Amino acid sequence: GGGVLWDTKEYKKGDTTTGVYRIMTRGLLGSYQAGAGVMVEGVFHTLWHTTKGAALMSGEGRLDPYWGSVKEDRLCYGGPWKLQHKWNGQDEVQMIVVEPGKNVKNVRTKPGVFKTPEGEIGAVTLDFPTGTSGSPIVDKNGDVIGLYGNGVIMPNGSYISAIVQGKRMDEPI
Amino acid sequence: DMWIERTADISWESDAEITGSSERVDVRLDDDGNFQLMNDPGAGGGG
Ligand SMILES: *C(=O)[C@H](CCCNC(=N)N)NC(=O)[C@H](CCCCN)NC(=O)[C@H](CCCCN)NC(=O)c1ccc2ccccc2c1
Repeated sequence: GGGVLWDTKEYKKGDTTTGVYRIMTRGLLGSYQAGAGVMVEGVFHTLWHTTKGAALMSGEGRLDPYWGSVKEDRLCYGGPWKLQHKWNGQDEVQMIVVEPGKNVKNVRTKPGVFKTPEGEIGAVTLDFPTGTSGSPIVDKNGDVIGLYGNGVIMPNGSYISAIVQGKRMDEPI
Repeated sequence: DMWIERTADISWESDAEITGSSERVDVRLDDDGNFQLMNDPGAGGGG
C-alpha cells in the first residue's frame, strides 16, 4: 500500500495560506477535530489516516488529494510533497501540538530512533490524544522536518511517534 | 464534509516546554503502514 496519484469540470481552489491547520469534520454528535496538518508552498501536508483522502474545504474553496501512501501514512493536497528537510539526528526538535479542544503550544524534545530493517527513523516520545496527528515537527530554523501521529505504544504504556516524513516530489512533468 | 481552519504559524518557540526521553526501539513497518513492536498482536506482516 505505497504511493498513488489521485484523480480529481473544475472547482475553485481553496485557501492555501501558509501555516499550521486543524482538520475538522462533523459527526452525529457535532463538529470535532479529525486531525491536523501543515500548509507550505501552497500544498497541504498531513498523515494519510487523518482524512483518508477526503476532499477538504478551505475558505470558499476546495483542496483535492494530490498524492498519498498508506504505508508511508502521508498525504498532501494541491500539489507534490513539498517538505524537504529532516532531522539531522543531533539537535532537539519542536512539535507544534495541535491538540483537539486546546490552544496550540510548542514542546521541544530530543528525538530517539526506531530501528527499521531499512535503517533508522527519528522518533519522539510525546504522548498526545487522538486527533493530534498531522501536527508538524520543526527544527531550530523553523523548517518542517516531519509530522506526528504514527508510531508505537511501548510496554510501559508510553507512546512514541516516528517523525513521519517523505522526500520532496517534483511538479508533474 | 471535512474542512480546515488555520490555527498557528510554523515556527520554533524559544520558550517551548521540554518533554520526553530519547528511546531506541526495534520495529517493523507493515504494508498497511503500521509500526510493530515484537510482542504486538500484529507482529508478523499483513495486508
Ligand atoms: C493521530 O491523531 C493519532 C494520534 C495517536 C496518539 N496515541 C497515543 N498518544 N498513544 N494516531 C494514531 O492513533 C495512530 C494511527 C496509526 C494508523 C496506521 N498508521 N496510532 C498509533 O500510532 C498507535 C499504533 C499502536 C500499535 C502499533 N502496532 N496506536 C495508538 O496510538 C492508539 C491505538 C488504539 C487506541 C484506541 C483508543 C484510543 C486511542 C488509541 C490510540
